[PDB]
Amino acid sequence: VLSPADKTNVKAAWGKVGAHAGEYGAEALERMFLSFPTTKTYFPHFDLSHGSAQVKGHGKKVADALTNAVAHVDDMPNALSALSDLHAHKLRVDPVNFKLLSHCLLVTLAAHLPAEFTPAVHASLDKFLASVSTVLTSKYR
Amino acid sequence: VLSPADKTNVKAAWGKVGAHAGEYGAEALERMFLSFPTTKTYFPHFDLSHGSAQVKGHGKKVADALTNAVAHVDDMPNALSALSDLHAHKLRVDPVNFKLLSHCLLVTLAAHLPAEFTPAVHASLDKFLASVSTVLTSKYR
Amino acid sequence: HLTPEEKSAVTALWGKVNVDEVGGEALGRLLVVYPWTQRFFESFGDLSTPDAVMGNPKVKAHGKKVLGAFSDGLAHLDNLKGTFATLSELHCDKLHVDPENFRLLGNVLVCVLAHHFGKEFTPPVQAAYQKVVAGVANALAHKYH
Amino acid sequence: HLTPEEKSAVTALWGKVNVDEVGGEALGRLLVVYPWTQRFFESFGDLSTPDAVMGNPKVKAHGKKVLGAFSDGLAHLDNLKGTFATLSELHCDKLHVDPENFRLLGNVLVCVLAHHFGKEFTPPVQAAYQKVVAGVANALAHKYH
Ligand code: HEM
Ligand code: HEM
Ligand code: HEM
Ligand code: HEM
Ligand SMILES: CC(C)(Oc1ccc(NC(=O)Nc2cc(Cl)cc(Cl)c2)cc1)C(=O)O
Ligand SMILES: CC(C)(Oc1ccc(NC(=O)Nc2cc(Cl)cc(Cl)c2)cc1)C(=O)O
Ligand SMILES: CC(C)(Oc1ccc(NC(=O)Nc2cc(Cl)cc(Cl)c2)cc1)C(=O)O
Repeated sequence: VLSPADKTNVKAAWGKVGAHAGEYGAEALERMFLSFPTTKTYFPHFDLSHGSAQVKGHGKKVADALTNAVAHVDDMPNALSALSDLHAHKLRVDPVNFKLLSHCLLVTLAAHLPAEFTPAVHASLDKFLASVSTVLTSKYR
Repeated sequence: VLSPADKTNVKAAWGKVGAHAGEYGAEALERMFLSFPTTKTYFPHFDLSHGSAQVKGHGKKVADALTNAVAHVDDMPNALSALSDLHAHKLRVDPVNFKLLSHCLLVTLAAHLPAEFTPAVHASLDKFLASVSTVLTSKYR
Repeated sequence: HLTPEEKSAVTALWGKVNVDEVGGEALGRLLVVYPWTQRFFESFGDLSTPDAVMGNPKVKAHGKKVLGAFSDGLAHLDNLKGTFATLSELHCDKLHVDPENFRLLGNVLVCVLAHHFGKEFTPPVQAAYQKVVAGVANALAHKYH
Repeated sequence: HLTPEEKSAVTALWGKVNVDEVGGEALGRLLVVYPWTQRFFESFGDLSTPDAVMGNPKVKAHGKKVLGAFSDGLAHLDNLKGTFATLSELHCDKLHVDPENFRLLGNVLVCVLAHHFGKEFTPPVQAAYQKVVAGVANALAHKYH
């Protein structure tokens, strides 16, 4: 579970992302597609090249969903209800891929937060992303 | 989450284990040690030879713990408190290994329950083992 | 790398397998136990309940093909890449199948072999088959990019 | 397998790495982010807070040792198995370390490189380092039995 300290840590780090949210979501996606090419199997309808509109647009959607999760950190299952439905019933992404994107999101944050990405904040962000991932796969079966 | 149907299926299937607790637990453990030899890194202090009394004794404890979890399907976090503490804070078994043991428990049940191991029951048992594993790793960080 | 004892065990057990039937059973259980895998099988019709999945003729027919390829792989345990290269390309380029699914199917197959053979599916025989299904998964994934 | 561009990217970045410092940071972060990894280091003293872990002289010393071996391996990317065979056997037979730990450490290292280098740690440079850390983990795991 996310401790008060975790929630404080996440809110501070994600708060520094701010308007860079969409950019960082797209970058994390690119990192994932390059580092873990099997994740591309979920996006055959995408042009996956660097700079592409579909990746930029999807990056903003992922980031905004994270912003929503942060805004409702005490009740993420409810806040993310439509999204967990969508992943369980339609998108049907294998759960391991959430670990891949989570890591790539951490790497992206690390690469953009030289000051904020302390060991304690790293730990809290990783817990947060695992929590989001758990909620997003909570209706799979 | 475990549905009423899952709970019914688990109770029906696990009820069939009965007096075979030590036997099935020890068999699942042996299946794990042989199939996934890295799991032996948690037991350097064990005699792991076939039919070793030590593996038999431990298999009994694991199986009895599962019998208790079945009895407490509606309050598994509370019921498994001591074991979740023990695995999180002392044993500190990497979470990946719970998937290995769960698979080997499922294989053991398949090998012993020809009548009971239908596709629906296979699904419910797998959900149950994942829920047990989730509870047992819930205190890790 | 199976040991020679393991290689002989795998072959012995496999001779007793009805590859057609076991294939439909493993594919059916994959779709029941991990229902998100149904995403790849929208053309198979009704998969809405366990009974519907297991009874579906397309599931049975496809399971035959899948396990046929598996069966042929068992003759080339030293060269699984050659057996699955063409299928790997198909699963990646044409079908867009996440290879993580190959692990799931392999473990379901191990469960089905356990269910079918009971005590004959001993812990050593299982260990041999775990090496086999991991090898098949790895070979089926090798042309991904 | 790293491509030639990837090998060049790995070498160039590693030229800027203070291996002692990065090793202590990576091992420290492993123990903070995944506290169960502390299980091997009960003799290191108090590891109960991030600051305690990170400033712990034994964590720093061991991180230096671990990343020193990692660093030496970067000179042998086409034979990581041979390079790490003796250490693999040791980690299995004497130290009893679950190889999952090598994978966790590898990803922590990637985070530490991203944190230290920022923009320079581009998505392609990350992909190269992901191949390296998986290769090292697989090499360290290879002699387990
Ligand atoms: C941090 C975890 C994730 C979050 C917060 C997230 C969020 C989202 C959001 C907000 C959407 C748009 C939903 C809509 O249109 O209403 C979406 C769609 C989608 N997601 Fe997830 N996602 C996550 C992880 C993943 C993973 C790991 C994958 C697979 C690699 C994935 C694959 C997809 C796909 C294929 C779509 C549809 C894309 C399209 O057709 O435009 N997502 N996700
Ligand atoms: C179904 C999941 C599991 C359950 C229900 C379970 C249950 C138990 C129980 C009841 C004990 C005895 C505790 C006592 O002495 O009071 C125990 C101990 C232990 N468990 Fe777990 N366990 C599970 C999974 C695992 C896994 C996956 C591993 C690592 C591969 C593991 C490693 C250990 C070890 C090393 C001990 C101490 C054994 C000894 O020194 O005697 N367990 N577990
Ligand atoms: C790992 C062992 C597997 C093997 C040996 C295998 C083999 C095969 C074979 C022989 C075909 C027929 C190809 C042809 O006739 O040209 C096929 C098609 C296909 N496979 Fe696999 N497969 C495996 C696993 C999977 C899994 C795990 C999935 C996804 C859950 C999958 C998804 C598909 C799909 C969607 C088709 C096309 C079916 C259609 O015609 O609509 N396969 N595979
Ligand atoms: C890149 C991955 C790693 C490499 C290259 C590496 C390398 C080494 C080396 C060179 C030694 C000294 C061996 C000797 O005495 O001859 C060592 C010892 C040791 N390592 Fe690893 N290591 C790695 C990861 C890990 C991880 C992730 C853990 C557990 C979290 C771990 C646990 C240990 C322990 C407990 C010792 C014994 C320490 C002592 O005797 O003071 N190692 N390792
Ligand atoms: C019980 C607890 C705390 O365990 C854990 C939580 C997170 C992780 N990290 C990972 O596995 N990362 C990870 C990252 C990549 Cl790129 C690939 C893969 Cl395959 C895995 C490990 C264990 C949990 O699940 O919340
Ligand atoms: C969301 C949901 C339902 O997803 C899943 C639940 C279970 C599994 N099975 C596995 O991974 N088995 C598994 C088995 C072995 Cl031997 C090794 C490894 Cl590495 C994995 C996969 C996904 C969950 O987590 O509850
Ligand atoms: C045969 C068997 C059991 O092997 C394995 C099962 C799980 C793992 N763990 C992971 O990959 N962890 C992992 C962890 C991180 Cl942080 C990063 C990455 Cl990239 C991977 C390794 C091998 C299987 O595949 O079922």
